[PDB]
Amino acid sequence: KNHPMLMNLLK
Amino acid sequence: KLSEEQQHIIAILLDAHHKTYDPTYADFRDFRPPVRMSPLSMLPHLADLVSYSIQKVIGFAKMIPGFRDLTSDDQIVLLKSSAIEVIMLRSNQSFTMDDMSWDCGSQDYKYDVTDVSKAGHTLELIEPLIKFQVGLKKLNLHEEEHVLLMAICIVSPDRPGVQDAKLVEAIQDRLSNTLQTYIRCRHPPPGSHQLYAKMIQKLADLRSLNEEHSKQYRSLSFQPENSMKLTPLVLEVFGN
Ligand SMILES: CCC(O)(CC)COc1ccc([Si](C)(C)c2ccc(OC[C@@H](O)CCC(=O)O)c(C)c2C)c(C)c1C
Repeated sequence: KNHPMLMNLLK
Repeated sequence: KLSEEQQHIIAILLDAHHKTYDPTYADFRDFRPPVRMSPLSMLPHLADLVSYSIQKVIGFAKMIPGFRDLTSDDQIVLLKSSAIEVIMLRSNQSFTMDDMSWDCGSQDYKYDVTDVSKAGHTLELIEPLIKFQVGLKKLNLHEEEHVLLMAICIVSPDRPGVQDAKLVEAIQDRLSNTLQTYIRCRHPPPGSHQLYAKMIQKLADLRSLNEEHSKQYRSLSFQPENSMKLTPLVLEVFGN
């Protein structure tokens, strides 16, 4: 489970 | 009693809420259209609505004091487990006890139990959800208490997969003492009676609503034709 969209919105 | 740091915490959270909750609901026109007039006719619209709200929850969480001192993995675990619960909490602002519906500014964006069923969900979730909304609304929370509860909900140390639970607990504890002290100093009786304990009870209610929604979401999203109607963010956060 990679969460690139969540991670990007957290950046 | 309400220290400078605690007043600062409350100011940040109020601002974060104001920056992530639009009470005009102007963006709803960007969503796929509601269909009401059996098929899950409301799933495209409500998938977009949920996905929109997940983005708002993330924007709110980022402004919680101490939240970005956590690791990326811990931030992700906390938002993945709490997003559904904060959406339920945030939705109380539009809930009206007049007809037990969520009123988002206009008839097309006014949601009742039938709309939620038309996204695939059953009374197993919907009945306790309405009971939750009624009991939360009856608390008549100050906005200060409302945004503290959303933040305490997000920074919970017992979420599955959390790594630095000691740091998550320290951040939550700072928020819990802020809320406990706010109620004791700024919420007049009789509304303040057992208010903190009632608010924590609502966090326990949210865990049960979380469990049931996750159960039904897994059932709905397991069917590819339903998953096709979801958004990429919903699939990433709620599951795939
Ligand atoms: C897609 C996954 C699903 O499981 C199908 C697979 C469906 O799930 C659903 C479907 C519908 C709902 Si509802 C009770 C109609 C809801 C949701 C979000 C809201 O928030 C908007 C707010 O954010 C606007 C303010 C701002 O941000 O500017 C509000 C206000 C309401 C009433 C819920 C809660 C879930 C979980």
